[PDB]
Amino acid sequence: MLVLVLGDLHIPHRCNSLPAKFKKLLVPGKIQHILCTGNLCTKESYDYLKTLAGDVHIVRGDFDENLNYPEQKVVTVGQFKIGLIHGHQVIPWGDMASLALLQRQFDVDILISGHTHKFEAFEHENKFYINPGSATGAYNALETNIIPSFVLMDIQASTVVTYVYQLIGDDVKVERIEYKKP
Amino acid sequence: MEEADRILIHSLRQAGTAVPPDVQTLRAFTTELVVEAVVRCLRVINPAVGSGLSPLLPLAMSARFRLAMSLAQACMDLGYPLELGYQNFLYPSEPDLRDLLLFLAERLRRPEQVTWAAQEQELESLREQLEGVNRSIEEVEADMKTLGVSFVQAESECRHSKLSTAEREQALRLKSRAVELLPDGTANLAKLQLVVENSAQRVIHLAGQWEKHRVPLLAEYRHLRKLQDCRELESSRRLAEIQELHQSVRAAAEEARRKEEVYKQLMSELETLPRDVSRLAYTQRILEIVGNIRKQKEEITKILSDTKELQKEINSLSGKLDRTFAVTDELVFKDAKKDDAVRKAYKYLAALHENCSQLIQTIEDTGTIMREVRDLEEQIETELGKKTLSNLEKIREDYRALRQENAGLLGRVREA
Amino acid sequence: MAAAEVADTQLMLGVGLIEKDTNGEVLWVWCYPSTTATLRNLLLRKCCLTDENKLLHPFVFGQYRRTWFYITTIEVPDSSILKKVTHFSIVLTAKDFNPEKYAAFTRILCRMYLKHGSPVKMMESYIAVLTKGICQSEENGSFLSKDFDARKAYLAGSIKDIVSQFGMETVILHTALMLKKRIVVYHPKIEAVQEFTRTLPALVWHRQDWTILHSYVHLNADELEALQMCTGYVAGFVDLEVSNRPDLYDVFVNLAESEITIAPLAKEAMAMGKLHKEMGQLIVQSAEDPEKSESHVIQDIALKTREIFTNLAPFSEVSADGEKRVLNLEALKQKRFPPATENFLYHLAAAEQMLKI
Amino acid sequence: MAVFPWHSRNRNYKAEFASCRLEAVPLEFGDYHPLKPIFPKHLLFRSLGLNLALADPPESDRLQILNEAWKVITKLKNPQDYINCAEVWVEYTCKHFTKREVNTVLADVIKHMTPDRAFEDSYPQLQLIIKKVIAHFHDFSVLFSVEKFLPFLDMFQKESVRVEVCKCIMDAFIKHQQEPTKDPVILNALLHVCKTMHDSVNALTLEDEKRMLSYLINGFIKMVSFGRDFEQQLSFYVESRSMFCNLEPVLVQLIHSVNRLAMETRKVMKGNHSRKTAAFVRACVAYCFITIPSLAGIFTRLNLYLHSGQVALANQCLSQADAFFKAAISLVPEVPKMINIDGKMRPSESFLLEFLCNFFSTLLIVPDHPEHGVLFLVRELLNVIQDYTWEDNSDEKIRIYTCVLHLLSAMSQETYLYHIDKVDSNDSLYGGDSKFLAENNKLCETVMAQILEHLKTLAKDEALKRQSSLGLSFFNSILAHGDLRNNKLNQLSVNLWHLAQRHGCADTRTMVKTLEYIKKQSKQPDMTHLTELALRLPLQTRT
Amino acid sequence: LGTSQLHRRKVISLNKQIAQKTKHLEELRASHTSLQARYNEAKKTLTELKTYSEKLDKEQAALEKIESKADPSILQNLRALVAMNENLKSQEQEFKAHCREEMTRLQQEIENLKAERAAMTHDEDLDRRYNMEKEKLYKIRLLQARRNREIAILHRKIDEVPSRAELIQYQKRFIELYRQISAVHKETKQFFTLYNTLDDKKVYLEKEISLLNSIHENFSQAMASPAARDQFLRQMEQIVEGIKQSRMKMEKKKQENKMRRDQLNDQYLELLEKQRLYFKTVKEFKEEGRKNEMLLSKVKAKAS
Repeated sequence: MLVLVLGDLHIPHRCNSLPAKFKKLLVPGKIQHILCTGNLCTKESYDYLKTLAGDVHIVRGDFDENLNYPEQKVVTVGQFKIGLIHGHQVIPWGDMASLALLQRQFDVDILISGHTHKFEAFEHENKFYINPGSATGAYNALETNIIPSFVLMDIQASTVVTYVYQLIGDDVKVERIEYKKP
Repeated sequence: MEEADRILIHSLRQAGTAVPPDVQTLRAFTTELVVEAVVRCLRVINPAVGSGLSPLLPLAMSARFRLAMSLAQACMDLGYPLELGYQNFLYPSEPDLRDLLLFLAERLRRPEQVTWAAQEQELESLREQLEGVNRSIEEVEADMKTLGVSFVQAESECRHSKLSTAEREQALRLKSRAVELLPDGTANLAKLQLVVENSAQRVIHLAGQWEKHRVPLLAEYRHLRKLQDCRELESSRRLAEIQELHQSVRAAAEEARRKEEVYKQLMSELETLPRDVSRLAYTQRILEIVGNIRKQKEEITKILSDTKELQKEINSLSGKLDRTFAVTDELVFKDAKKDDAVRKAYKYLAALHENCSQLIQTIEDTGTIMREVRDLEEQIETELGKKTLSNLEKIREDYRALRQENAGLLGRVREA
Repeated sequence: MAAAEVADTQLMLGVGLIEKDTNGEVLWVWCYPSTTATLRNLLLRKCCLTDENKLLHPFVFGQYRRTWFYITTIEVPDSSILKKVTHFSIVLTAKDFNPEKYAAFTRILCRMYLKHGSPVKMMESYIAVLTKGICQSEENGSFLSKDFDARKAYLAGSIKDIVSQFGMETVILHTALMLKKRIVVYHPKIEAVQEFTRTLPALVWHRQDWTILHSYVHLNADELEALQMCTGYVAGFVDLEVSNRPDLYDVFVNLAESEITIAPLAKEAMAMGKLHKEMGQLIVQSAEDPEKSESHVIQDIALKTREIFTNLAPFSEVSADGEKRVLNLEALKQKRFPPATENFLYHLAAAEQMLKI
Repeated sequence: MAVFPWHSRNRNYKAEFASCRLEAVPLEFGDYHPLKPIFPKHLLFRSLGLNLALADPPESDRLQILNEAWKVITKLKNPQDYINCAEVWVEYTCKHFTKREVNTVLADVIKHMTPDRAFEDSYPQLQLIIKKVIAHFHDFSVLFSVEKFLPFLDMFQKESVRVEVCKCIMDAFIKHQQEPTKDPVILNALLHVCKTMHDSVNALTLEDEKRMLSYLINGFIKMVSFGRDFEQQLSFYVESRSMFCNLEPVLVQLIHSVNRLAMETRKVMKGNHSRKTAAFVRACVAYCFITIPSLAGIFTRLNLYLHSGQVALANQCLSQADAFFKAAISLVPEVPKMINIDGKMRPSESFLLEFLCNFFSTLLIVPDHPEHGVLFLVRELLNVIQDYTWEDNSDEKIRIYTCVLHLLSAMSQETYLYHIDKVDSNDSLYGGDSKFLAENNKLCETVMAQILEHLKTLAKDEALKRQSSLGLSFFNSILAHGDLRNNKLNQLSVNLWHLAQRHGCADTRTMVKTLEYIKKQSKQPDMTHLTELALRLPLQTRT
Repeated sequence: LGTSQLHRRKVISLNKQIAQKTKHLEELRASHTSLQARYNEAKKTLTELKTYSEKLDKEQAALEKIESKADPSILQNLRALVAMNENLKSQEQEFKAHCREEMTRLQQEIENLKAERAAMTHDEDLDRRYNMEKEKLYKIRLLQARRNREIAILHRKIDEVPSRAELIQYQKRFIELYRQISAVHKETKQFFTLYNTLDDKKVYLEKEISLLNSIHENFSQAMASPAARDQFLRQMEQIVEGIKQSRMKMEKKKQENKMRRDQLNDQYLELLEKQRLYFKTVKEFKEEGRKNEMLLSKVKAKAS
């Protein structure tokens, strides 16, 4: 099942278009679900997403003026519960220990963060934790440069195959893992 | 615009024109002050002209005009959007001056056949024996081959024969043994079986002894292995630790060098830096202003409400008034029909409500007129900001002086 | 009866064992046979536990220089043995075939040891079998060699299953087998190799020689030499590299493949002429013809064997050496067997060690 | 149990990274992935306009007809017929021929309409005319060349009508304008119209109309762009601010723009920050700084404040950030018990805490003033927070207390969870000052005092579920941050775990799975004292 | 005399080859002879083994002859037992030997693990070194903190007096701020006037309705009798008189404010015309300057 996960688009202030080949990679319709950790900021960006695939969910980050987005969500695809947060909720931003704290709160197999601003993808405690980075490469105040990066994953029941897209000029680099439900 | 007065201070400081004590406003100035500033302004910005006219004040009044015309030209250096000239350069309204000043501040039968034969015969004689020897050699080679095979053959048969002989020896020995056992077969059988079983018990004994001998050796082995690993891990860990600590210490020394040298730079910077009024001060001032904005905005906001409710009150009143007058006037006329003086009371009803409308209207008019008053007073403010009468007095005396001057010039033209 | 038990209790020359400890290492641990330190090293090379889990095959049986050897590994299952034992690999050494009966006696030994921990009581059981060819167990119902005649061990092989798997590859296999030719089997699963290869002595078994079954040969020089002692031979292997070697092999079987390989001259000696067509027919029936079980298939292969032996028999004279016949192979060609039948006759007379030269 | 001082676990986030990270394989050139893209005159005039729009002879003949018809029309003094029929013919005229052909019509329109108010009566016709222009005309620069449009605008009086035109015009502009560039004239005209809209605004106008209008303005605003001209960009912004006072959200855009300009300028300079760079920096800073007060949306203003903060952090403006914090602080009391958004009132405290959360992290990233008390600011913020009239469900307070301990833990770290560029922090100076560490711990202990106090109070309050969760977090935090080598604290953690279980409103499933997690973590070597904990932790259960 | 050198040369070659090959023959023949003796010897040995083997066979037949005298079963059991005992002696004795053997072997292996061990002092000295590094690192960090203190002090000192560049935005801000100050406050007070307006409108709406209803009912009461009706006529003329007094007071205010408005407006117009005069006189003076400079051109040319 093809599902799209994104965060912290910062569209109007930081990132008023997605780049060319990344946009291109967004073929509509070959995605089943869409999950946004927040700070995509605009309803119209969400429109562009919903036109990319209908099954959109968004949790409230900072700049998302729709405060009605939930702070968090437990989405489930394949056999995995999947926890959603804007890491602006993450105490030391990125603490693995806090991440497992979240998991134990919600008993979820995957979690995705967005507010953190490195590329992050740790699985330990046999639970998995993700930062795609900003797919628009919205500047990290703590950092000198971030390439925009985004992932789609082949979630298949007890297993998930990662596809870790990076745009490097015209270079769309990709990385794979398979996560599993042991 | 006292903040802009602080810009005056700013402009004076940047120009190097002083701020004499009451020179806290444009109001203070003489024209020279400004026009000097203009001299500085291009002399910084367009020296080619700007070098032209000394900050020295003129006294040839014509030079005052013409230098001022150079000021207009200085505006023409870019075209500040408004009118230019000595008229302005004489003592304009402070807004105008301020604006232009800002415009400035910004940009800163033959023998062979007989005997040769007998010679070559000597070759042939040896050639034949050579081939015969080679024949014999090949023969002996064949013989050695065959005999070696045969020899190995005999070797193989000998080995097998030995094997058979050993088997016969063992079988014969056993058969003799059985013959030895023949007289007491049953008793020998039982005795020997018992012997075998006891010997196996003795085997069991030794297996226990050898077991028990064995175990300590292994336990010690285990011990030495365990301490081996612990040592090996320990050493690895201390080594890694000290590697890291050394590297970090190195980086810290690098930073110390950088920090120390920068610090002396900072010493130089402290030496250089001025001591003006602070970021904070303006911050405070702004915030004050901010508060001002908030408060009066909010007061306007209450007023917004006040208007809303007040009008809906008036609305209710108007409806009640109209229905009131309908009912009242109906009854009054119904009564007026009875009698002429009741009709006079009805007359007073209509005239009274009319007079009400009259007074109301007059009040409205008063409001409007007072709005006019606001407008007029604003315009008065405008013209006094034009220093208007004083500027009359200025141009009267100026034009007087220059008319008189020009009359003298006409005289000189005719004379000279 | 008892004479066979006394032979066997000679052959069963005793038990091997290797284990692993917690200090960090797998180790040999003492046991009870007539040791050979060289051969001991060889057996260690047999030891699956030598790689803690390459494939920790929990049981192996084996034969070396006609000496059989028998093996069990369970790492450590739940038992009251000394917990220092992290892994275990129990073994025995023999000159005899009853792998199943050994599995029984070993299971007895092992479980007894799994209760006690002491190997010496288990050695009492070694002694018991030694003295009687039988053992009781405290942990188990008793075991008798009388339970398990060698021919029971021989019955276990399904020839139908193999022949239905290998068709004319089995015609390759046959033509190598009869003629005393060098047979190799490769599958990485030692369990499957064990099953298939041990079935392979069942084939033609009436032409009895069970000692052939050296179920685990290493490529070591001494081990390859030992296999060289054999000529008609079947040695089992779990890697491809033996396929490299038709100089070494007359056949390479990849049991990982279901494939059987022809050696260079075998491509004539096993070429599909008349007798090898007859064998193609017989093996197609050995898949297809249902009438006869593995031992019955052995009986009909014995029919073909008597055919070839009787072809040799009057044409051959019985030598002054008495045991065996000398074949007028020239007269056998005067019989004018169509060429593959006559060739198979010659190569089997070599396999019968009944040539004339 | 005395005021037993918290002491912390030590952690190598880098080692933790290497352990927890999964290493993804760099995928092969062109390899698969699921979305790899592998009978009066005018009557006939108008009737003829319909026929010609439908069918016509060649363009030359159309031109001839245009000349004849419009010439007569100019002769036609009657304005109503003139406007009515011209509206129809206009579409056809613009459809075929270039600008000037119509420009003549424009001139004569201006002539006929000028002397008499009736053009105001003809306001709709003027609107439709321009709408037709819109459909037929799409390149701005030509309209600027078609200067007749300015007299066209000038001809009007009715502000509202004009405003309508503006809405249409700018939406069409947006549909056409897809080029992020500039033209001063283009800017000038647009800005003039914008001010028309802005000034059209009053306090009384509907907020929704305000919003939409603003939003449109906002769109072109995004489009506004002069590339590499920070100062020009800046100034334009400044005045924009000056005029476009009528709606703050709009201004936030400007704010954002400032930020974007500044940050990118910073990046392109690559630390090679000249005097110009830093001054520019500070100016962005201020402009922004001053803006927020001008604004209204407090919460929004707060996150704006922190952005201001972080950019200053990005831009070396410590005390400046401090000021902003004081401001945030000052906003803190401002936060009312309920706030209205979407027309609706919601418990802000949830939201403010969310802010507070990201802020707290933000705290340690700061280099403090030597003069100022080491993180005094932090205490001020928290204390004030507590000073807020938090009702029940204060526990969120307790959550922050927890997390504050996580921060305190980072300060406790001789090395911080991240280190940013040129940024300094007390670590960067003090490198594990024992004294600082101790004081921090003391502060932690203060929080821990509050922790014990309210938790057992909640025990008095029978708030057993909420309190239970609070203990859940407390133990969880202790786990993350602590060393049970304080055997006393380890035991108090047991006291917690069973105390929670002895009141029992907690989710026993949570506790069971929790304990299982405790043992799973305890398995590690250092965790052997956690192993001592996790076994020494039995568990009372709803089960 | 017909004679060839090739005869000579190849003759010598042939003799050499003959002789050499013959010697090869001799050695090969000797080897043949030696192997012949060797092979024959093997044969003899073979015959010898056969004869001895035959003696063994004779011996076996005789021993088998003696054995025939009794139950073969008993004999077989005894033989088996003999072999059993033999095997036991063999493995037991051998095993004894292997017990000693393996004891020695492990003893040796342990002797290895001992000599392997019979890094720690290194570890201590490494700890010492490590401690020294941490210690100077802390004192270094002391200097870092101090220097950093200076860094902050000097930075703040720089920045407390912001750049003229900074001032730029400052003042333009101030400028809008004044604009706002004025605009807002004037708006504000004018709307306050608006308040006064609607306030007064409401007040008299209230008073009007109240008086209307009151006087309506007083009419209703009074009209009942001619005397009280006429009394209502007079009293209402008095009430309208007071109302008209309010009207006239408002009109008087209108006139007074009108007078103020007139006077100020007129002054305004006066000043407007005068300001026009002043700009005119500005022009007049500039004309005086132009005339001045023209005359100056004349004067300098003429006089100078």
